[PDB]
Amino acid sequence: SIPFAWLDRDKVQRLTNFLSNLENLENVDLREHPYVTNSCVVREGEDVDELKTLYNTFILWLMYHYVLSKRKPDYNAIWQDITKLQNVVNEYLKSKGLNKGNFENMFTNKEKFESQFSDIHRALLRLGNSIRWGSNVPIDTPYVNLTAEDSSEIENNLQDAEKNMLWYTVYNINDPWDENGYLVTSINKLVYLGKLFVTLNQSWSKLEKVAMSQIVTTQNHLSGHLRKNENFNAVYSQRVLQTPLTGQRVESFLKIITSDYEIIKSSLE
Amino acid sequence: SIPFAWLDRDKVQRLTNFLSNLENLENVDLREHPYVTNSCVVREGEDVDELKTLYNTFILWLMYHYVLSKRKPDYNAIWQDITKLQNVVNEYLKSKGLNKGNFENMFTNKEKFESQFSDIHRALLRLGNSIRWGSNVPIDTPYVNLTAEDSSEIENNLQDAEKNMLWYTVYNINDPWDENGYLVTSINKLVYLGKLFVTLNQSWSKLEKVAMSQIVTTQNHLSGHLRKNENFNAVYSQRVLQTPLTGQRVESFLKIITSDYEIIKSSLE
Amino acid sequence: SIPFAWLDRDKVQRLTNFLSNLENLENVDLREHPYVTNSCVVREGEDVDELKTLYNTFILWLMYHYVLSKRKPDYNAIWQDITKLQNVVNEYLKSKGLNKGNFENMFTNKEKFESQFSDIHRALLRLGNSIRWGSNVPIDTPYVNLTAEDSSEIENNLQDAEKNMLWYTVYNINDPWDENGYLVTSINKLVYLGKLFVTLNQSWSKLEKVAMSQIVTTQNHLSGHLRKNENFNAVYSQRVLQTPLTGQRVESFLKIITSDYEIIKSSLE
Amino acid sequence: PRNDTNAKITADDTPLTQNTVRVRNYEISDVQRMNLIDSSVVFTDNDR
Amino acid sequence: KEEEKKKQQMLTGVLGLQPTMANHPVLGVFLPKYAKQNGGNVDKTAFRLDLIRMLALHRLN
Repeated sequence: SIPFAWLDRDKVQRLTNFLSNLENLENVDLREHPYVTNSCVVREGEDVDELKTLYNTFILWLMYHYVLSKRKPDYNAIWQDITKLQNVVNEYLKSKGLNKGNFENMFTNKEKFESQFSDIHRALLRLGNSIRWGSNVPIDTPYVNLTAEDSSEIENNLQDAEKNMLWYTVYNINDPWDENGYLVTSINKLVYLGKLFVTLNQSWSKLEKVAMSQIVTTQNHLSGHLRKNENFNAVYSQRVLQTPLTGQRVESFLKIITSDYEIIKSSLE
Repeated sequence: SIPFAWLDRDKVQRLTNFLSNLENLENVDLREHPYVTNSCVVREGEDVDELKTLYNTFILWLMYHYVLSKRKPDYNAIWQDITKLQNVVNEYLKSKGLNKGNFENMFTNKEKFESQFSDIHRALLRLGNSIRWGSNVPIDTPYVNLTAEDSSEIENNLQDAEKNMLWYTVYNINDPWDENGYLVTSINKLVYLGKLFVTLNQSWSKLEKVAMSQIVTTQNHLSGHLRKNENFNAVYSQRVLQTPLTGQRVESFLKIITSDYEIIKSSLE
Repeated sequence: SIPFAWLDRDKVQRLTNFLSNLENLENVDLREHPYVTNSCVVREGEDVDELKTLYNTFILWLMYHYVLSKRKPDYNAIWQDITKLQNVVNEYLKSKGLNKGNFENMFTNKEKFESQFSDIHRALLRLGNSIRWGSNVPIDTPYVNLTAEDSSEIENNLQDAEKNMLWYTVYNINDPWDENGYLVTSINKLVYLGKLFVTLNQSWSKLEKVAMSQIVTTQNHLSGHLRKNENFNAVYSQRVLQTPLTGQRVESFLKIITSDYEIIKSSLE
Repeated sequence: PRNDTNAKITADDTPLTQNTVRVRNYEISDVQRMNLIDSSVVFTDNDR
Repeated sequence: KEEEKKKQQMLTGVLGLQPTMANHPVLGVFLPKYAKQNGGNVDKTAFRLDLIRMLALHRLN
């Protein structure tokens, strides 16, 4: 029942409180918070640490990746609205009027495939077409929509989402009165939602790879340190701590190390 | 309870009063007050100081950075009036009096471009002089208002903001005879608020960069001094104090060293 | 530092508090409330009171006019919206398409007296037009028609403008209920903003003429009592206190009389 | 001269208005105006 | 003690006036105000003209 290492009840309550209210506070990372990493440490010198806080940091990264994989909101709901905008509006207008960019229509139809990482890059040209619809003689507009407050708070919202993937807010672009046209406001909808979707997925994949790399590192340290002992409990803990971990494997591994906790605590000296 | 390593109660009262009235005293910069650093010194001379003033200043720079990031005032309240005067008046006088809607304020679109403001202010000098007189003759006034009785007051206010960006006041305009009727807002006050805003941001990032650089320098010196001892809590303190610190890590690390103060006072030689 | 006469530490603090928070209290007229003028006194009978409290009230009226000239808000801000409504809605209705009148008559009744209009008959023409759009014939209600739920409240707003011309609010007539739509809401806002503009300007001119009349009145009674003595410091105080004042020169003279309060506290008999 | 807001009166690039000009004070005899009789700053009596 | 050297230096800079004229009332009152200046770049001639016009204001029979 989320057991851990030789920590006090205050430190255990700190870890449980952080892992419970992870989604609430901003910028969710262990390199954001050393207070988890240094509340992880055990008292009575560093020999206790070099034997046991390696195990406890291993436990922290396992349970942190677990609460990430349990609490990730699914971003395909906002990709559904991305597909609605891209399928509904842009294909109809470009194939209908100024029908010379049908190859770029097929290009954004290939962007509809799940390869959006390369696709958001150099998307700008289809905002470059909407320059003309927003204002005549299309010289130049900013990288986002024309409205200053909307562009500033869109950049604010993208920074907030990139800090906290687990808790994201939709901006609700729409306006009652528009100098802009309805179709180019749908273009602004598509641009903002595409940026939000690619930002959330890239930051999620970044933290997921960080968690997996730290788990592999701490596995190598634990196996190299517990290599020396020859006891049966020692080699049993070697095998349990030596079983390899993918991200699908990490949940069953957390349940297995829950059951094996009582013998590996005795196996640590 | 704002824990300090080895100080007088008078010295603790001095540093607590400094961090309390940080926003009230002028010239908010820790290098500007030598008596704060001179108050930070430890008793019994250089043999005690060579080990303990490093940790004492390592507390004090971190706490200065903490009260600096906590007592930041929001600079969007002054950018709101920039956008209000800008968007409502500087667009609409151009659209009315046939200045073809020169968008030049909208090249920035944001508080992100701390450059190009000087080009915008020179363009606004040309605009304000063109609206005040038909001659155009681009002149070498600093301000369109032609107010030399209060330009010294405005420069005084800008120097006061440079000294204390934590606590700022905003100046205004007088109306017995107006150079510009309501246009004086979005050309005079726009120049004043733009200079004030970019001044607050530049001084802010300057002080935060100086604080972080001094924290990194005290990390390097104190780790190089504490490297020698191989005792248990000594190298425990090495592993605690060796942790790298960002401005995102710094508040949690203040909580870490607040927890560690009880053990570390015995642990230091 | 905030110069005054031979006063105590309570009266100076109270007058500093009053002239600082001159904006928050209503009915700002210094002639009207006697709690300041009768109380800024040395007491001491009348014999030592006369010549010194004459200078005290002189500084009080002078600094009152200073803080008025510093704390006037711009009324061109409301006349710009007067021009926006009057130009952009009402001319397009009266001359374009619907054309219920003459181009010359309607256009020049709007266009004439851009600066310094105080005309009620132009208003009355727009009132007769709006009530012809309305239900009934007579002009019993000038402003908003068909409804008296807002009439005493708009009169309360105009009385609050008369009381505190330094702090004024716009009524912003309610959207959902109307005699008719866009047209009479534009006419209604035009009449209300014109009345607000002329009310605030007449109140400001009243207080400026009052303050200048009181300052010029006190100069003669000050000069008659100070004329008789023949010391150099005495006659220098005579010349400093007989330097002529206008409302646009009173700020520079306030600085001058601070730098001469350095001496003329001692130059009193 | 009278009603300067029509014209643009200069001695430098700065226009000399009511506001740019410091008023002449004949009694207190500031040292700044004594420096600016050498320099190019224009000074008025406020009488108009 | 601390404030006396500046007054006397400004007195010699103005004209080289003699202490006998330093005792004059127009000087006795204005030397302290000329002390809180002339540390700036202002001028030496301005102080001479100021003393001229003030001494003149003083002597109106």
